[PDB]
Amino acid sequence: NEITIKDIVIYPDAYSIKKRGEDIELTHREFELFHYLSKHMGQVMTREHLLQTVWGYDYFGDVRTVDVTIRRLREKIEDDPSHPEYIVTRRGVGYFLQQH
Repeated sequence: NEITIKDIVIYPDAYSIKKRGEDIELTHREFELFHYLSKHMGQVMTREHLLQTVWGYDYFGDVRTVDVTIRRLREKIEDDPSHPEYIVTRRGVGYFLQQH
């Protein structure tokens, strides 16, 4: 069931989100990553952890695929992706979902 963070509402059944009431097109993988983060609000996740968790344990592609997906998520959901208010980098560690 549905999870609210600031302007954004997550609909796990629908694999989609709305921000200020408006649909944002997310890929399955983008949604799964954002949804995973949102189940663990304010906890820093390493790229390696996010890779195996969201891409699956058999997935050994380059770990930068996590960074590429987070960038796409930021472009889609952030008012200003250079100052993210949802998905925040902890430098040299990982990413987390920054709740209010």
